[PDB]
Amino acid sequence: MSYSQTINSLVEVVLVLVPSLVGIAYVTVGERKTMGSMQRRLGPNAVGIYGLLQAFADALKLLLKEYVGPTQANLVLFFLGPVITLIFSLLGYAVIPYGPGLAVNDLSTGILYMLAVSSLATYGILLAGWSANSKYAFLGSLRSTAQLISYELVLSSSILLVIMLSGSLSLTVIVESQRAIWYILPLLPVFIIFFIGSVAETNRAPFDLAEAESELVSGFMTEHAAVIFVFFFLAEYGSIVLMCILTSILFLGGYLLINAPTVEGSFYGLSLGVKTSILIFVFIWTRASFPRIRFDQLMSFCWTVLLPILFALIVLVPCILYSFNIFPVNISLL
Amino acid sequence: MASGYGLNGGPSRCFPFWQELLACYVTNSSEDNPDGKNKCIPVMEDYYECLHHRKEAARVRALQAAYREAEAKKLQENPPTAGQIRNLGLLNKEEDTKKVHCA
Amino acid sequence: MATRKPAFNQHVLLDTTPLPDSIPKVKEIGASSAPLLSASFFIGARCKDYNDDYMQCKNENPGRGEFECLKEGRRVTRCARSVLKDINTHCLEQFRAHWQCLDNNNQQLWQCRPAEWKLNKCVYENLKLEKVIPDQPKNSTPVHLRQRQIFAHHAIPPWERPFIPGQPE
Amino acid sequence: PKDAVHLGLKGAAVVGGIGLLFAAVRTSLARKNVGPWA
Amino acid sequence: SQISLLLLKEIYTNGSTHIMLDILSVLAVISGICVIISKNPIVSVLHLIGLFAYVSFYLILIGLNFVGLSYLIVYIGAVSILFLFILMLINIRTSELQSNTSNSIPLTILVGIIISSFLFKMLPYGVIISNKNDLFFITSKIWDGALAENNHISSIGNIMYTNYNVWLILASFILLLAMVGAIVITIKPR
Amino acid sequence: NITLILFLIGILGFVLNRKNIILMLISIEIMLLSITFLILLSSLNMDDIIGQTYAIYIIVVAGAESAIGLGILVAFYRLRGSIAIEYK
Amino acid sequence: NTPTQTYQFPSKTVKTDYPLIDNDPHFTRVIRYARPSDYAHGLAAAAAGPAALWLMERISPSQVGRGGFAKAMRLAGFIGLAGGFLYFYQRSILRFYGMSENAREVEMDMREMTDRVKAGLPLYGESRLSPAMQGVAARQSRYSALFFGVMPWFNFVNHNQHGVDTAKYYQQAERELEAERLAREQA
Amino acid sequence: TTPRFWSTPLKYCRWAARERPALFFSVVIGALGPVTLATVPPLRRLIGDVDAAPIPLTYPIPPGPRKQLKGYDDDTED
Repeated sequence: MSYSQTINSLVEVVLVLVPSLVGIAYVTVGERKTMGSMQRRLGPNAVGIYGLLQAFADALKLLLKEYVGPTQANLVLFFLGPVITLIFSLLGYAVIPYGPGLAVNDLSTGILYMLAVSSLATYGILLAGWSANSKYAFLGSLRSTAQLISYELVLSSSILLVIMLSGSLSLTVIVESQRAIWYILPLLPVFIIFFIGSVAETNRAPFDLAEAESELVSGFMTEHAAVIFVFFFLAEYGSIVLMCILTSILFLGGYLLINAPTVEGSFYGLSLGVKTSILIFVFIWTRASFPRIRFDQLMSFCWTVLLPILFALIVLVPCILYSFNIFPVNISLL
Repeated sequence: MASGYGLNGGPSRCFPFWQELLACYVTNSSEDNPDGKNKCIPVMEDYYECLHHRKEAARVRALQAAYREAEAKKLQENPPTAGQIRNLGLLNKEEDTKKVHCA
Repeated sequence: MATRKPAFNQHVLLDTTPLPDSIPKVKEIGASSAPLLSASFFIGARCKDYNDDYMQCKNENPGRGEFECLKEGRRVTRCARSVLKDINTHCLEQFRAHWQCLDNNNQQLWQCRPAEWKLNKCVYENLKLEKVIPDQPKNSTPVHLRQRQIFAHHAIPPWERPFIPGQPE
Repeated sequence: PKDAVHLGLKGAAVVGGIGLLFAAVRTSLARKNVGPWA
Repeated sequence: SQISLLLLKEIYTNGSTHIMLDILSVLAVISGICVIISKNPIVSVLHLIGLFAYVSFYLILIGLNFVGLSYLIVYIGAVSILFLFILMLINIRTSELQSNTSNSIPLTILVGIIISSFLFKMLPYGVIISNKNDLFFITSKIWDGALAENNHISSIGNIMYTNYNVWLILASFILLLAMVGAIVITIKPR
Repeated sequence: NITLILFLIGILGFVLNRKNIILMLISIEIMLLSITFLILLSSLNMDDIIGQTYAIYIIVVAGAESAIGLGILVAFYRLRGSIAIEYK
Repeated sequence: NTPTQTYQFPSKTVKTDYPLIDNDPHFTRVIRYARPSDYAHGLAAAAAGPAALWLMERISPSQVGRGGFAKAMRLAGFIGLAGGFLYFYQRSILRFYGMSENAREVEMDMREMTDRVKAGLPLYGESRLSPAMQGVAARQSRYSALFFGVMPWFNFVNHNQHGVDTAKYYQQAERELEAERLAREQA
Repeated sequence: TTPRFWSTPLKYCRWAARERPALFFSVVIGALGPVTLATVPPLRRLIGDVDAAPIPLTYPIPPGPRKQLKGYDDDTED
C-alpha cells in the first residue's frame, strides 16, 4: 500500500463515526422541527441560528448533570446496560457501504453481523431496566423483551427473502444486485413488512411501549439521568438512522444513483443519504400520525399477521426463482 | 477429513487418504483371507498422519533444532535486511536481489 | 505448504534454493493480474490443448502431479508467453487501454466493454485469435457482445459498438 | 519372587484412592457447613 | 556462506495476533465460573451471555464467521428468554441469600483432575498444539481449488439440503415435538 | 484445552449446584457449548464442513432441549411454587 | 454405440431370490409396471383403516360429540389412502428390487430398454440436475422403499446410476439390429 | 354464524377471505408456490425459454486420451 495501515484505518473510522454522530444530532433536531411543522409549530429555532445548535446544548447539558445511583439498584449493571446498548448500536455502522465496498469492514456476512449487534444492544435495555429495581423501569424492561420476541423473527424472515434474490449476505453485493432493479419493486410486501418491523425494532411510535410516557413515566430509563440517559438516546436515534440505512441498502438500491474518485464517491454518499433521509422522515411522520399500539396487540400482530405472511413468501419466492431459472450464482461476482 | 467436503466448497484435504484406505480394505480383505487387511496398515497410518500431523511434527522438531544449531554455529558475514528481502525479484532492484541470493 | 487460508500469519518464509540442474529452466510469466485477465481468452484460444494436457496429466498421476507433469507445465508457461509477446508486438496500446480500465474497475469485465471491443478486433485481425465462451444461451445475445451492460456503473456509449469477427461495418 | 511390601502399598494406593472420593462425596452431601478440611 | 531460509515479517496482508485467543480463552473460563458461583441469578445469566460472546469472538477470529455469528444470534435471544424465566420463576432476593458452603471443594479437586487427566489423551494433536523450539504452521496457495472459493455458510448449504438432508428432516421433527410439547404442558386451560 | 475447562464447569455447575433448576438447565447449555467448540475446532484442523454441520445441529437440539426444559420447569413451578433446590 | 463401460458407479449387492432390474426405478416405472393385483391390494388397504375405525365405533362407541366422528373419519380416510398408496408402490418396486417374483417385469424391462438403445435415447432419460446432484439423488433413493414404514421417498430424478450392468441391453439390441438388417436384405 | 369448510367450502373461503385475511391469504400465497413449480416450467419450455447450462465451478477436465502434443518443448525456451 502507499501509507500506513494504521493511519488508513484511523481516518476511515473517523470519516464514518464523526459524520454519523453529527448526523444523529441533526435527526433529533429534524424530528422536533418536522413534527412541529405537522403540528403548526416551529420547533427549535433559538439554540443556535435556526435552532441548529439544539442537540449540542442538550448533549452538553446532560454531561454536566448529576448522575444518581439508586440504593435499591444493582449499580454495576445499572451502568453496564446503557454502555452495552450504545457500543453495540454504533457498531452497526461498521459494515455500511458508502459506495462499492466503501465500508469499514466489507465482510462476506455483514447482514448476520447487523442482526448480532442489534440483538446484543437490546439486552442492555433489558438489563438496565431490571437493574433499576423500580416498578416502572421493571415494567419498561419487560415490554422491551416482549417487543424483541415480536420483531426479531420478522426482520430475520424479511432479510432472508432479500438474500434469496442477492445470494450474498454482503451489503455491497446486495446493492450491486439492485443495478437490475431496486428490491422495493419485486419485494414490495417485504419492504412494507421490513419497515414495520424496523419501527418496532427501534421502539419508535406507534411501538414506543418500553419507554411510553403516557403509560409508564419513562419505562426502562425512568431512574436513568445525565450520561446514562444520553447513552440510551444516542443508541435509539443512532438505531433509527442505521435501520433507515439498512432499509435503503436492501430495498432502495443503497448508494445507487437515482478528485475524480472524490466527485464520484460524493454522488454515492449523497444518494444513500437522500434515500436514508427520506426514510428518516417517514419515521418522524409515523410518530406524528398514529396512536400507540397496545403491547399485547403488537405481539399478536407480528405473530398472527406478519410472520404467517412472511413464511408463505419464504415458500413462494424460491418457487418463482427455480421456475424462471433466476437463482443467483452464489460465487463472488458483484 | 473422511467426508469429501471441505471449508471452501472444494474437497476435504484428507479425503484422498480416506478413499485409499477404503479402497485397500475392500480390495484386499475378504472372507477367504482374514489377513489381507494387514496390507491396509500403512494406508491407515497415513490417513491418521494427514489428520493429526504427529510424525511431520516430529520430523520438523528434529530438523529445526539441527538447523538452528548449525546456522548459529556457522560463520556470519552479512545479514540480508528485511528491505533487501522485500526487494527480491523486483523490476529495478537487481543489486538487492544479488545480495540476497549471494550470486 | 497447506491450502488452508491463514488467520494469524505475521511472518513469511522464503527459500533461496534453485530447482536442480536436472530440471530444465523456464522463464516465468511476468504479467500481473489485470494484463492476465485481458489476455485470458486469447491464452485459452491458443493454449487450450497444452492447458488441457497439463490437467489431464495431473489427473493421470494422483498425488504426484507436481513432480511427474513438469514438462507439460513448462509447455503451458511457454505457450502463454507466446500470446503475451504477440499481443505486445501487435496490440500494445489497446491491450494497455483494456487492462488499465480493468485495474480501475475491480477486474470486472462488464465494466470495461468498449476497451475489450477494441482490443479484441485488434487481436482478431493480427494474431487471428477469438474470444469463445461455451454454453452461452442461444436465444439471448452473448453478454460480452451486448450493447447495454446492466451491471456497468458507466453506461456503454452508443458510438462504441461490440466486436463480432467475420462481420464488417 | 515378588516384593510384597513394595506391592502392597501400590495395592493400598489404588483401592485407598477410591475411598478418598467416596469420602469427598460424603463431605459434599453433608447438610452442615464443616469446611473443606473436613 | 548460504542463507537458504528467510524469515520476513509480513507488511500488509498479515493476520491477527494469536495473543487475543489467549485473552478470549481466559475470559471465557472466568465467565464460566461466575455463571455458577454468583449469588444473584441475573449476574449469573449476564455472565452466561458474556461466555457465549467470548466463545463466538474466538470462533470469528479463527475464521469460523457464520457459526460464531450464528452462535451469538441464537444464544442472545436464548439468554434473553432465560432472563425472562428467572424473573417469573425465581425469587431474586431470597436466592441472593441462598448462600452455599465449600464442603464440595475436595470433591471438585478430585473430580476436576481425574476427568481432565482422562480426557486430555482423548483430544487429538490438532487441538493440544499450543498448550524454546516451537513449530510454525506453513501455508501456500493453489489455483485449481480457488476457482470459485465459497464462504463456509455456502459450503454447508451446498450439502445441508441434499447429501445430509436426513439430519435436516430429523432436526425438523425434534423442533416440531418441542413446539407441540412445550405448549401442551404450559397452555392456559380453557 | 478450553474445551475440557468449559466442560468441567458445566458438569460441576450441574452436579454441585445448590441454587435452582434454571442454573441446572444452564449448566447443560455450557457442556453442549464446550463439546460444540471441540467439534468446531477439530473440523477446521481437518478441512471438514461436516463438523460445522454437526455443530449447527447441536445448537438446534440444544435450543429444543432448553425450550422443553423451561416448559417443564414452568409446569413444575405452578404446582410446587419454588424451583429452588433444597438442602437441609 | 457401445459405451464400453456399463458399471460406472459402485453399488450395493443384496442377496435376493429374483433378478435385479433397477435399485432406483423412476416413479413412473413403478406405476407403469404395477400389476392389476397391486391396484386391488392397495385399494383394499386404503379401505381397511376407516373401515377399522367404523367397526370400532359400531362395537365400542367413543361417546364423541355431534361432529367429532366425521372429523375422525377424514383423518382415518387420509391415513388409509396414504398407507395404501405406499403399499401399492412397495408391491411394484419389490419386483424391480428383485425381492418379489418379477418374470413379467424383467421381460418388459428388456423390451422397453432395448427399444431405448436402438432409438439412441438415454436408457434412464435426461436430467435437468447436474451429474453430481444425480449421484446424491441415486444415493438417497436406491432401495429406499424398504424404509416406507418410517420415511417415504420416491425417485423423480432421471439419473443413470441404477445398480445394473447395462451391457445386456446393448448386447441385446444389436442382435435385434442384426436380424432387422438381414430381414430387410431378403426383400 | 361462521361457516364450516367441509359443509360448504366456497362459503368458507369467502368468509375466510373477508374475516381472517392474513391467515387465509397466507395459505393462498404459500400454495401458489407449488402451483408455480408445476405450471411455469412446462410452459416456459413450451415457448422456447431454455434453462441455461450450469456455470463451471471446477476446471472442466476434458475426457478421453491425451492428445499427443508436439510444440512448446524445452528446446523452444531459448
